[PDB]
Amino acid sequence: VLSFELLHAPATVCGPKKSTNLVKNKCVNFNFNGLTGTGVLTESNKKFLP
Amino acid sequence: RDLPQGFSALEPLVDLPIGINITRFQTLLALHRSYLTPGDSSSGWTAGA
Repeated sequence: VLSFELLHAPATVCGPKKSTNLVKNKCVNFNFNGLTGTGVLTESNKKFLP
Repeated sequence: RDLPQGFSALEPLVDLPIGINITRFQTLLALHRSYLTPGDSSSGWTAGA
């Protein structure tokens, strides 16, 4: 038996893992980790911090 | 002695979803035991800077 618990505790691990390939240089409707939008995705020479 | 003169920002290390309540705080150091100070935790211990 695999049973769940329900209370006011915060969330934890789950089962999204929404995987879809990446298309560039086209007007597409994108949805990353938590931020959504529409536009064209290309390559950049800007460097982030890790 | 005394903190240096400068600026330096601090990067994140880890976030934990534990969700317990924290109100107190205490720290852990090294208590040397050797031939100089023998015995239990009550007598045999030097501090260290």
